[PDB]
Amino acid sequence: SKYMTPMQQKLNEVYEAVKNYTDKRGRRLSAIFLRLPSRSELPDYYLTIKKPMDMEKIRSHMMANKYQDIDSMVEDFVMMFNNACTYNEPESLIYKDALVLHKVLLETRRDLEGD
Ligand SMILES: O=c1cc(-c2ccc(O)c(O)c2)oc2cccc(O)c12
Repeated sequence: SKYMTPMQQKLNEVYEAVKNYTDKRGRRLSAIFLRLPSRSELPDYYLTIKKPMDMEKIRSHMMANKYQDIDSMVEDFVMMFNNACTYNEPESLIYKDALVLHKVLLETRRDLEGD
C-alpha cells in the first residue's frame, strides 16, 4: 500500500529534512553520516561508542515502521550526533556538521509541531 499514515509521513519528513539539508555553499552535511564504516575500518569507534548509529539504521527502522512516534526517531538522531561529537575532535568538521544537523533536526520538529 502506497499511502502513508500521518505519523509515517511526519517520520519521513523529519528524516528527509536531515538527509537533504544543504548549506549556503550547496554541501549536503548528511553525506558522511549515511553509513558508518566497518569494525575493521574504525576499530576505535566501536571500542568507544556504546550504541553505534548511522542514518541507514534510522532509515531501516523507519521503513519497518519500528518508530511509533517522532520522539523515538529524534532519540536515534541525537544518539548519532552525540556519538560523532564524542569520537571526533571539537575542531573537526564532522563534529561541526553533526551540530548543524542537530539544529536542523530540532528546527524541523518545531516547524511541524501542529502537524
Ligand atoms: O563518527 C562517525 C564517523 C564516520 C566516518 C566516516 C568516514 C570516514 O572516512 C571517517 O574517518 C569517519 O562515519 C559516521 C557515520 C555515522 C555516525 C557517525 O558518528 C560517524
